[PDB]
Amino acid sequence: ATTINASSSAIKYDVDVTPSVSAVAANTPAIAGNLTGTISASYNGKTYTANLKADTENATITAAGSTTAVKPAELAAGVAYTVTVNDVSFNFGSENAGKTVTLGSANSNVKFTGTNSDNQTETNVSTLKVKLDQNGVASLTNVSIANVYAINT
Repeated sequence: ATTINASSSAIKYDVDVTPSVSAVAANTPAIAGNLTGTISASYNGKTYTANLKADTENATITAAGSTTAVKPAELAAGVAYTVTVNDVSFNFGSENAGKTVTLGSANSNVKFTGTNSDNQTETNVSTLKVKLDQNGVASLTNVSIANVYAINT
């Protein structure tokens, strides 16, 4: 360690997490809104697709003011939504067992909730230092992405 750092986070992270979400607004003569997407991570020049606990009700959309889940069916154009994906994990493989890594995103709107390498819960943080398990898996309580807009088509 030879590098001056007055911030809590290491240089500013070695795993770039990239959620790609597509929100489609409902129509007012009715077209049901939809929301779909995946989560990708870069690590040691490789891309990895995130694994989820469930294929159903594995994420929650919220408008501001309210913790109340918004039906994908009744998304509105022009409203800032936050998407909170639960029980996210990455399988970085057995060759990466036991490595300590920092998760971050080049997207400011992305936050993480999970257990860090010092075994503390952190909520809605821009970076999380985790220890990969004996199989090279990183587990997260959730990943949030803010300022998702449903597009009118």
